[PDB]
Amino acid sequence: FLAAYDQSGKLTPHLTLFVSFLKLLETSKKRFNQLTKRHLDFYYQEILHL
Amino acid sequence: INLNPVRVDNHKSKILASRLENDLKAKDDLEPAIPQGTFADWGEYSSIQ
Repeated sequence: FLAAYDQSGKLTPHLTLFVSFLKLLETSKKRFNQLTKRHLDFYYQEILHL
Repeated sequence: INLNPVRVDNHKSKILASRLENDLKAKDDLEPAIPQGTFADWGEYSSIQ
């Protein structure tokens, strides 16, 4: 479905908003998933002072 | 020249006693600091309505 309507111009407006919202959220996923690295660096550099 | 036994003992005592003072001071400073934060319900959410 998602492939078929990508850049077709053919979705009903209530789905157009919902999908466009879900696409905007991908930038939040990118920031959120960097927490595991920030956590590790904090422990080795600020707690253990290495 | 003649040396007095009493005068020498005092100098020797002072020189060595000051070493004990440092060994004692060394017993307190045994650990590094750790940064401390706050706490505030980071998940609080208000409706977009």
